[PDB]
Amino acid sequence: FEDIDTFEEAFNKLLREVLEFDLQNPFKDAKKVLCIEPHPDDCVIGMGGTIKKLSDMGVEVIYVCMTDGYMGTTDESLSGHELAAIRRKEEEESARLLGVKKIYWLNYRDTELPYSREVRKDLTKILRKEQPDGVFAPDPWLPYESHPDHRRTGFLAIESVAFSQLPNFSNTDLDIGLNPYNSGSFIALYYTHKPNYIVDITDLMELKLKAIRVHRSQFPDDIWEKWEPFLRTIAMFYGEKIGVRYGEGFRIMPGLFYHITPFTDLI
Amino acid sequence: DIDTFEEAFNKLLREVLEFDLQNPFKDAKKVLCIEPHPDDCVIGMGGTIKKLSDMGVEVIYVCMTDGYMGTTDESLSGHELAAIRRKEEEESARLLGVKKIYWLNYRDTELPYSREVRKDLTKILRKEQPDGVFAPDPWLPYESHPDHRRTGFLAIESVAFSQLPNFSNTDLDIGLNPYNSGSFIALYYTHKPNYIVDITDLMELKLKAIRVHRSQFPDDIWEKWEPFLRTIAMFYGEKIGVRYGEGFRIMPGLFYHITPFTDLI
Amino acid sequence: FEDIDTFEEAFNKLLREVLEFDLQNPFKDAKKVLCIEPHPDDCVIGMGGTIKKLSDMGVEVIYVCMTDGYMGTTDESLSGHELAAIRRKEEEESARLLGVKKIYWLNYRDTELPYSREVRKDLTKILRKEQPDGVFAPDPWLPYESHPDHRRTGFLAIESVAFSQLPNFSNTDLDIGLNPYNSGSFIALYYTHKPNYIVDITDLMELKLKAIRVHRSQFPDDIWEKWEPFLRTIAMFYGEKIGVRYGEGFRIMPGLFYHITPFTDLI
Amino acid sequence: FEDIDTFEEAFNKLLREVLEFDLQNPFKDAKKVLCIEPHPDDCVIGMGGTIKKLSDMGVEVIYVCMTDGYMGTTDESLSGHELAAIRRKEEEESARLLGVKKIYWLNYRDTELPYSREVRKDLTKILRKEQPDGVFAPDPWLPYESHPDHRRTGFLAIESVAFSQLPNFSNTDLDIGLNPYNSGSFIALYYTHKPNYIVDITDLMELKLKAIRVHRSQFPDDIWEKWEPFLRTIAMFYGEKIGVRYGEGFRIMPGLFYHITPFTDLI
Amino acid sequence: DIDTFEEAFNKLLREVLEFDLQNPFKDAKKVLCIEPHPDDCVIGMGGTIKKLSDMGVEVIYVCMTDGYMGTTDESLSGHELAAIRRKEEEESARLLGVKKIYWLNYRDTELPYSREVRKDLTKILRKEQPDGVFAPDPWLPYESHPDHRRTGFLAIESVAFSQLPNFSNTDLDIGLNPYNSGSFIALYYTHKPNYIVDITDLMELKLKAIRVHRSQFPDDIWEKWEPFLRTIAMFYGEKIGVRYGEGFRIMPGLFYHITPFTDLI
Amino acid sequence: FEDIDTFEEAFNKLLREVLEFDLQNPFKDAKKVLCIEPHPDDCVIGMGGTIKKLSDMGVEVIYVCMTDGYMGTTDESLSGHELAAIRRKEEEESARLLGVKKIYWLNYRDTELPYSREVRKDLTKILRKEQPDGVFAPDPWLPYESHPDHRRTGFLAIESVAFSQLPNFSNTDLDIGLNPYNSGSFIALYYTHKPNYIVDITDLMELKLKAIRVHRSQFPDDIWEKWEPFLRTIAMFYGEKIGVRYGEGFRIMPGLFYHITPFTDLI
Ligand SMILES: [Zn+2]
Ligand SMILES: [Zn+2]
Ligand SMILES: [Zn+2]
Ligand SMILES: [Zn+2]
Ligand SMILES: [Zn+2]
Ligand SMILES: [Zn+2]
Repeated sequence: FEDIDTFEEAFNKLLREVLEFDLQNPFKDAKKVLCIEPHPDDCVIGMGGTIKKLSDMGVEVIYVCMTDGYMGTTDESLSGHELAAIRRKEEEESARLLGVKKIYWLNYRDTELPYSREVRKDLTKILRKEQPDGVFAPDPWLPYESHPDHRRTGFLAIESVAFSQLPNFSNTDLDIGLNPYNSGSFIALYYTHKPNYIVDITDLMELKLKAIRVHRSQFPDDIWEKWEPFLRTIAMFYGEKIGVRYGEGFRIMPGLFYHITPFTDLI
Repeated sequence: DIDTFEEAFNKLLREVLEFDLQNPFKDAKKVLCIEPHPDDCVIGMGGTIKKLSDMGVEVIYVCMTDGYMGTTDESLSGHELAAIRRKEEEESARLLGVKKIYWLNYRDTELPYSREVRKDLTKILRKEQPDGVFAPDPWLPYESHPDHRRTGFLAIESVAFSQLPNFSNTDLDIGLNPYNSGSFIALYYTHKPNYIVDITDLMELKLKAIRVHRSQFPDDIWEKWEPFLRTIAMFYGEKIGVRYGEGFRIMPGLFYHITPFTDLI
Repeated sequence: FEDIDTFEEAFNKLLREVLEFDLQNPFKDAKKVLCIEPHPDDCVIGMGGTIKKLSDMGVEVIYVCMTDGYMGTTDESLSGHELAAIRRKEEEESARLLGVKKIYWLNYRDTELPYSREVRKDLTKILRKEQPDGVFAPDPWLPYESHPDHRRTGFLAIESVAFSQLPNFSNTDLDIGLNPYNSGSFIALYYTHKPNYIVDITDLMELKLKAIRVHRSQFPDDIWEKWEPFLRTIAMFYGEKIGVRYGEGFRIMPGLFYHITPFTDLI
Repeated sequence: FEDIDTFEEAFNKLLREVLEFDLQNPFKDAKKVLCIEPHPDDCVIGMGGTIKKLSDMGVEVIYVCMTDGYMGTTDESLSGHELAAIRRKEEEESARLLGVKKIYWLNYRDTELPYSREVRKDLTKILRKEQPDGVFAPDPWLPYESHPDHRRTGFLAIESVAFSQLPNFSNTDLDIGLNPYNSGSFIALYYTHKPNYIVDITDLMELKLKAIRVHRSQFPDDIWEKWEPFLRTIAMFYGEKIGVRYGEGFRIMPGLFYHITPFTDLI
Repeated sequence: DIDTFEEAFNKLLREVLEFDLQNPFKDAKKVLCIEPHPDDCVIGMGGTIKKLSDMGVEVIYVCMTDGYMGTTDESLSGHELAAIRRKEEEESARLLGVKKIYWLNYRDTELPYSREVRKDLTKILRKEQPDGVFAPDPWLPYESHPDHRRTGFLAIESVAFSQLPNFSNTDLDIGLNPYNSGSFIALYYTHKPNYIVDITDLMELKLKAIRVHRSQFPDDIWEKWEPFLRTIAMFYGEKIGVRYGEGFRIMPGLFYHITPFTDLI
Repeated sequence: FEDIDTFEEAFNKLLREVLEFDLQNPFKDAKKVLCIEPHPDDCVIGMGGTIKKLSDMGVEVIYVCMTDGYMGTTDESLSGHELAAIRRKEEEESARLLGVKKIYWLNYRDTELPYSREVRKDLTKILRKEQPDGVFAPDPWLPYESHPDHRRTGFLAIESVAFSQLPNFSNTDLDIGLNPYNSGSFIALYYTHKPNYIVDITDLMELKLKAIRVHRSQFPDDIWEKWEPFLRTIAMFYGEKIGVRYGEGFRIMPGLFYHITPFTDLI
């Protein structure tokens, strides 16, 4: 469009017409979604109430869990293998409370999630098989996020959603009968410092806290004394943004903005 | 000696550092423009490249990868596409006056982040000894192409380390010199440009040389990308009151290390 | 909680009451600290002043130096090996002046610091042996930090401080009779663009400068022309923030804020 | 079996009864096989006549080709990408002469085949999908084999055939609907210094040479002047072993012998 | 001085090297038996281990991996299996008199071949300072388990390098000493044993302690493996005229480096 | 061919006529050679004698030393860095005695030589610059060789000699105006258990020994007691094979026999 007079107009036409970007009800049509978590519990803690709301509407929610949570205990007589047996059950129970379908366990070791083509391939296979309408994953640009598994899951999820659409990427998948990942599915990023879409989870907050504490191994009383205020405060930082008590924040952008975009901060 | 930080900084920039952004490319005879994929040089600084050629600067591309993955055409393999994209780029660069292209040949979506790639770029720096280097800004927020983050990091690193005789010393052992210490670094694809080039006059050219990457810009995909790319050129151009612009971030060499007030330029 | 009215109230309760956080005097009880540095001289440059005052208060200050500084010369006649043996001597004398106990050399090669589990296990074994009260390290989120040794030292430091506390992490340390790293120690990040604790070093500035120049292989006369003003200017950026002439800046935060936290900018 | 009197008897009962190992007609029942090659052309050069014989009998032969042959030319105006386009066509044409079904291209770069869990996963997916009755691959113990791609394909093929049977190995495959690789398929190793099964390829030798030269890019006249004597001599080393002019040799052992077996040299 | 190679070699072995295979474990108070998976120590040298315990030697296992992949039971995950296999191994080792087990915890089928693993074993060598080390022979032909090749290589390497103060120096920095220089290395699972232990008397014990790894030896799988394992014990036993034996390859430390006549022992 | 009667006849025709192979005088035309060594001293130990005779004939002999020898000391007071600077001095003087031109130091760390494309590119750039007539390197198939630096130097050497001849391999070398490595050069492997060419060094033995001992950091009196007999014994193992007192052994083969060849034991 050669004759438009200001950046601001252009950007506006770009968002609303060219890209028809819409934060009003961005999960309106979804039938199936994947929620990707670095560790068992992260989906519920980041977006449990949202997962529930989706379930409630008849959306199929599938988990993909990058690691086994092997490392997450201070108990010197609980091995990582035992912990991981336990966290699997804990996540199955938590997810059942949220109406969640199915979990894909990638089984990478807790704290050792690689950042590699290999991991992109695992996700790409799930993506291609399930062809979901939207994907959720932690925002790897969250500042002071000191857990490598979190930053890497984030990155790998965004990369995989783009690359799994390309037939020459992980090409054996197509050779065993899968199609590339279908275009026009959304990415939504939770655990974000810059959300631009909030789900009100005021009514659901006690459901979320319950489903979080089901991961008992992660949440004994002395830990919960700190974690419950923390989780509640986080939910209020998000909710206030839409004038409600408790929210879950997401960052959702048009696919182009994840690449060469110097004005991403205008959504 | 000096009283305030505000004063101390100013003196740093202008006296001690000589940092000056009015004409940062006025003394440039040879430059490298480093791109992660074929087409990134033209999309991100195609108009500036034209401007540099027309001025007589020699402009040399270094493309990190082969564009192998860039198609949804299931009847086009990566190898075929890679061979087409080197053609596309050769024609695209002629239009902008581009001399020479070094292809490193890493696979698209697979550019490593490692000492090996630093050694490939170092060997080129030491060979060509350019006056300035262009590369994507590795800090662009929400940049989710690893090839992009990786390129910018490795470019800035390599410009530094290629200067060190003990770094990839085999280069010296075979007759190369360490990379000269006077050169500039300019990052394109940047959210914090502190230097903008007006390409309002060149915009139609820029767009034609982009379109020359036909594998990347079929008809339906240009339906979003021409509007996208104009909208970005307006973003940079507005910063200096022109229609279309190209944004570059530039900084004294020092600021890339241990510097808490980099947002002051 | 659960009754608190607003996000602003929750946040302040969380910070001060639940998490017991305050930056009045965060090094108060410290008997032993590790100063983790990517290259010989980084401890002196970013926190040389603070080290001295810690020595002065009778705190045992220990260095961990991630790499050998192999690459840090433009002299064609000086091999990397020769340089490393020099820089070690330089560090030892620079550290004498700051009253510095003892230095662990990891001996990774300058410019080639891995970002790997192996390096966490190196840090972890040290933390488990020393059991420091506090650990200092570069902020790996510093804008525009382009030395991979710095960003990587920073992230590895934060990660090791968490993981060294887990008994299933690097479990052989335990099998050889080291204990998990003790829980309550602090983290302080230097070379930072968002400091929230400032140490006045104004009275110490000349000693700091002398202790840096002791790295003569790094600061001959021609480089010192650029670097002395630079170093003075950084120290004034930090000093200004609390109204003293010369300062050293540090970023400190509750432990929980290193993970999924979306309002880390409020401190 | 507690009361057997010599090693030699035991070993004999072990082979013939316990393991019912049979080198008489070891491909008798196969319906589908995979032939794994490091580069395009290796299946034909190592075992072209055998592939043909299998085709002839109605066996489905599927290729898996580890690399793209990107590196295999001395022509300074033929890029690796062009070479690889060309070698794909060359292999399609060669394979058509041998009755070959289908080729899986892993697309790893020629000379850069990794030795990694990732590559095991690609093979494991093909194995699980196709469930073939037997697999062929170069013998990685062939002495003085100086091509890394050859040694690694060999190893990876033997490992994958064992690991793809295990449900916890590459577990996402089972989560997208695949079953583990079925038990009791044979491995046969070509390019071997110790074959214990030879296929007579006297009648087929000229077919093989033709299908080898179809890879024109690899076989110009000046190269063929050396390669044709070489290939013929190799085929006679194998054939003489069964008193025929030209053979293809394989090493075939019972699955147990690929693990902890100190008497493998007795077959 | 000396006239023939045959003479020069002999003198090497016996005078200069003191290499002597009649009772190589006569002076051994503590030994490490390094296994790639839980059960390899008992399968490969279970009877010898028994013999060493009964003699008073302290026997310490170092297991490289967790056995995570070792089941076709689709209702048993790797983590569950790993937790069962550590139990299995604890019971199995008690029966043979085994003290202590170091678990390194790498995943089964994933043991890296790297400096990191050498540092884990080195830390144990330096801690425990054993008199001898047992490990699989990395040269077994047709050994196709990477965990197996990898273990033997890393064991022999680590025994060497743990002796070097500059190697994993942090160990020293925290109070450990380099690994003492007097110790032996013996490779089991070997096709070229030059020392055989008669375990004819212990064979039923060996087999019971193997069976204790019940996850690995259901009924139908033991239908092949008991015959397999007896057939291997006959292989080694025949070498010295006994019914069942365990084969070890042993060599002067020198022979592991630059030695063209290693087949002469 | 195609008419030849027996395998034994084919093989001898192949070796002698097609491949022009013979070990009468394989270094005849050599003007320039690389002696590739894994650690400082390996060239002198395995082929010190042969080097001298090459110098003596006026051949330019160049060393490539893969690593710095950092680890090679039991002295707790001598750092790896210090050792490397020493060993370089030792090499330089040891090489003066063998009339050795010039040494390329790659500077990988003793014990940590990668097995990677990066290292082939290091060798390749050297071969393309020097264009040697011959390359000497350790046999990576030596029985029981337990130093990973040796096996890896050996395989990397053979691989680089092939790949450096391909223009698409490390193509940037070409873009900077180096040529592919010239085709007809020979490969000779030392530290070998199957030598097929023997150099009489009997008259040179005392000089060899002096040139090794010049590595005093490696051979103090106590280690020399073990090592002098050892070195004498190896030289007699090789000498015996051609009826001289002291020899150096080398394995040489046609190029084709480095790949898929099943009768490499016939030479
Ligand atoms: Zn998590
Ligand atoms: Zn790009
Ligand atoms: Zn530094
Ligand atoms: Zn091949
Ligand atoms: Zn095992
Ligand atoms: Zn050596």
